[PDB]
Amino acid sequence: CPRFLKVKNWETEVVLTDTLHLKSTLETGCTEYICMGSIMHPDVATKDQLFPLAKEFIDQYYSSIKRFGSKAHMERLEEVNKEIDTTSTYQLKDTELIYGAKHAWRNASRCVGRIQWSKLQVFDARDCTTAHGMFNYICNHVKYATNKGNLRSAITIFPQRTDGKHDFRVWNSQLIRYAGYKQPDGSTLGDPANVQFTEICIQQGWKPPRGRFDVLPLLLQANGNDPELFQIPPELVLEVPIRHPKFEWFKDLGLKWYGLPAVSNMLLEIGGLEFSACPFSGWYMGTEIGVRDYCDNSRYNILEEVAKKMNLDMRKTSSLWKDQALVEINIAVLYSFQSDKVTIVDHHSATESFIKHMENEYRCRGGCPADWVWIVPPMSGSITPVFHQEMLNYRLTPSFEYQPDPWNTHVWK
Amino acid sequence: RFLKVKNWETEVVLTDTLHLKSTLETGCTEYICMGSIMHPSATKDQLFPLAKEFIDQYYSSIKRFGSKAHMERLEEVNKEIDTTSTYQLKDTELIYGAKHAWRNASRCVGRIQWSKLQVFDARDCTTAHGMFNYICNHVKYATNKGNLRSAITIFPQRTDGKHDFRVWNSQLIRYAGYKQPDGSTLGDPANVQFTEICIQQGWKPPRGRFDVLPLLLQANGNDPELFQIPPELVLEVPIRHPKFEWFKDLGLKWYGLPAVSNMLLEIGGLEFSACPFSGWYMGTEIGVRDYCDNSRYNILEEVAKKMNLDMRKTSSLWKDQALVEINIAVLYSFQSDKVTIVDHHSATESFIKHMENEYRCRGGCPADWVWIVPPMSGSITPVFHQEMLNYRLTPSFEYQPDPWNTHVW
Ligand code: HEM
Ligand code: HEM
Ligand SMILES: CNCc1cc(C#N)cc(OCc2ccc3c(C)cc(N)nc3c2)c1
Ligand SMILES: CNCc1cc(C#N)cc(OCc2ccc3c(C)cc(N)nc3c2)c1
Ligand SMILES: CNCc1cc(C#N)cc(OCc2ccc3c(C)cc(N)nc3c2)c1
Ligand SMILES: C[C@H](O)[C@H](O)[C@H]1CNc2nc(N)[nH]c(=O)c2N1
Ligand SMILES: C[C@H](O)[C@H](O)[C@H]1CNc2nc(N)[nH]c(=O)c2N1
Ligand SMILES: [Zn+2]
Repeated sequence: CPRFLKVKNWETEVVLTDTLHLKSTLETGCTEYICMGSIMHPDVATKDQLFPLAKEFIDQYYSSIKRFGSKAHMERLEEVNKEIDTTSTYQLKDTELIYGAKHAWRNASRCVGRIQWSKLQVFDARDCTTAHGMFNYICNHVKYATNKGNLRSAITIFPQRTDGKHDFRVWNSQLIRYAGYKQPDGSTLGDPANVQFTEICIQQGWKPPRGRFDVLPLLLQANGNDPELFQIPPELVLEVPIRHPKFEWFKDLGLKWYGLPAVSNMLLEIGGLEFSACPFSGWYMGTEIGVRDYCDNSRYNILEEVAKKMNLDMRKTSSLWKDQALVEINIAVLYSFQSDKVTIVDHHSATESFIKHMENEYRCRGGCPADWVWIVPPMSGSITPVFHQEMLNYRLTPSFEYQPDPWNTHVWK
Repeated sequence: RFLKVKNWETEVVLTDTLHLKSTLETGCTEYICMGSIMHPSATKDQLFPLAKEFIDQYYSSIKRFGSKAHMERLEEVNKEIDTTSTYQLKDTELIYGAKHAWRNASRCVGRIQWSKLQVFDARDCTTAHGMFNYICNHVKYATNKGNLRSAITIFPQRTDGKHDFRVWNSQLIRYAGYKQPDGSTLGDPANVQFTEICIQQGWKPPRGRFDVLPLLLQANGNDPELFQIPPELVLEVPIRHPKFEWFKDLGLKWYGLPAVSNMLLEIGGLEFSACPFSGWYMGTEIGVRDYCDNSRYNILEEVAKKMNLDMRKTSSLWKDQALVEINIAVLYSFQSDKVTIVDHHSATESFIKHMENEYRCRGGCPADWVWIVPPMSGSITPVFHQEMLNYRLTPSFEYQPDPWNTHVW
């Protein structure tokens, strides 16, 4: 593995040199003979597995605070060791928890928003014991992060995994999302992405309003127990109705979206410890709602209706009526959020910020893992600076990881 | 092992076995993915095994693997390598090899067409004049009055490296670009360096916005010579818009025939350093990349002004709006002039169909997502949600260094 790897930006001719990749921990899935960079994803750690994972992390932490090789570093290593020796696990100090969380985000190769990585409110919920307790923590998270539209990024971290049979999980994939319902005629009402989860909620007791934008209940599992239902107080759920600055008819589609993107099904991995419930949130890039959430065929799929109202020729694809429609929808989204003073970033701004962030990281850190397939926005790719930017992808730790859906593993009590 | 790729829109799962035949490197490792790097990473001793592998698959493709003819061919090639340090492809092999180079081009969304490829054998060429004759014939055949037909012209293979045939142009047809004293760029900024080389070599530039470059042709390692393609062979399309009558006043145009002339074709260990190949355009190639790149024509501003868009904030999406109109214009103009062109929706759709065909009849299809996904409206095309496996099969087209960094005059 070569000490230096060069990436080039093909628009600016800027060449950057990556050394950070030498700290790569896990595999990517790619080999010498195959690249899997477009694959979406390519009981517990034993004592002997745990030791070097923890030491690697503790060393990295003390190196970060410029106390590497210090008495404090050496003592902490010893304390972590004895703890793993007598309990087969260990507890992170608060400082270490906060550092690990920030760094999992800093290391998230698919995240274009990482320039903000060091500004992350970390909520320590490691004392939580019940789903009601989880509910309380999540509400406080939602309220803090929402901040009346002036969104602040944040993460709440619940107790780490122990034996694997006492996991804490948020069964929701996001804290806030809209229900989808399959109708007997095969049609779908609400968000088609959410049909299975909605179905689980209904089975667990949830009475669905059966509308187009029903906010789902939280489905919360504590200490390996059966998950429990809770309704988020509506006044904590900031929403933005979607209208257009030129098209007066746009509001008549009755679209709206929630302001707070809060992903809740991922696993936070720090120094070998596994945090199976660690909901984190930031603010939206417009395209996430306007291209994917609205215009994906497997989603709300409104390109057609907008095109109709725009009186476009929808007979030939080469009229580009879809492309035209896609733009206007994204314009509506950005305008609607800005009008209501709810934080949102357009894809041009986000991508330019990312390029600057990447350059800075190459300078202060020796690199910045980035997944081009995910970094480039789902519309207008080549007119954003990341399109022409060569990137290196690799997995650093701490990191956020996928985990199986809990209904597939849970032992019902 | 066997690998699965999933389409997340249709849930279709395909199984790849073809990658097990891959012999070349991708540039990645278990620890580092280089999928977005543009270019990552003979002798008798190495030559025969490469030749064998190819001859083997050729005879395999015609259901005659291990035939007397197969064995005879292997023996013939061996002796030919012994007594001359190289070997020559049969016409059949040449045609098979070229089609398969296209077939294996992971970055090409147009590969549904791979077996319709007119192969011009130019291996008897000895001079720049010969090359020019061949290239004019290629262009006239491929253009076909607007009904474009894919073609490749293959010049003699490399011998010792000192006698290479090279087409110095990156494409057969391109517009020049000129560095203006006031710092800017007239014409096409992609071609500033090449243009200067042509000027330095005797070319008299008209200094317009759309000057067709001369061919700069190198034969048998000698210095390159200049030729002007007869204009009646160069099909062009004036760009206008079906709604915006002002669009034609921008005075934009483009050439009908995309013909890449700077890559290397490799077959059975042999290297063809001059092998211009051509197809027809996907609209975005012109309308997004050629016109709207910052390091290219960069006319987004101009079009956005004429649309009376607010260009003060990026969040107005004025660039995106202008981008779609430019691409509508490109498609409309070509279609109106009955010049073959494909939109990115139609193209990506066809590619999905092609992948299904390849998985069925070949056990897979190497594909580079980073390149297959179009440079606009990504996720509203079916390829965006389609998992792809990228791997390198041979025969293949490869990058090679620009000749003005290797040549001694
Ligand atoms: C502050 C504003 C933020 C913006 C604008 C932003 C933007 C994005 C976008 C556009 C994506 C791709 C989303 C998709 O296509 O599904 C993404 C992915 C991701 N983000 Fe960020 N994000 C932000 C905050 C955060 C925070 C606070 C964290 C963690 C602490 C985070 C971690 C991640 C991770 C782990 C992924 C990849 C998930 C996967 O592999 O599926 N982001 N982000
Ligand atoms: C017939 C219609 C064709 C269409 C619509 C088409 C389309 C495309 C497009 C859009 C690209 C991406 C290029 C870029 O954005 O820079 C590409 C790449 C490529 N095409 Fe095709 N193509 C066609 C025919 C052909 C033919 C006839 C050949 C060769 C015999 C070919 C070989 C290649 C190769 C080797 C690349 C990638 C070059 C690289 O690795 O940089 N294509 N094609
Ligand atoms: C003795 N210190 C001065 C020194 C001299 C020379 C010389 N001449 C080369 C040096 O490289 C150090 C180094 C360290 C790590 C490396 C890794 C992980 C990978 C890799 N491919 N190369 C590496 C090279 C250092
Ligand atoms: C379902 N699509 C694949 C997918 C799967 C999983 C999993 N498991 C998680 C995914 O998270 C993307 C993400 C995560 C956090 C984000 C934050 C904080 C802000 C923001 N604007 N966008 C974000 C996007 C996406
Ligand atoms: C400059 N950008 C990277 C780049 C480098 C090189 C090299 N060396 C060649 C490139 O050609 C891509 C290509 C090749 C053939 C094509 C054909 C036949 C048809 C078509 N519609 N599009 C095509 C696009 C692009
Ligand atoms: C950095 C990146 O790999 C580079 O800009 C690539 C990305 N995808 C592309 N895709 C196509 N079709 N053509 C290109 O030139 C590029 N450029
Ligand atoms: C098949 C492909 O990897 C998949 O659809 C990816 C492509 N790139 C993406 N990029 C982002 N930001 N989000 C996504 O969901 C996807 N989906
Ligand atoms: Zn890879």
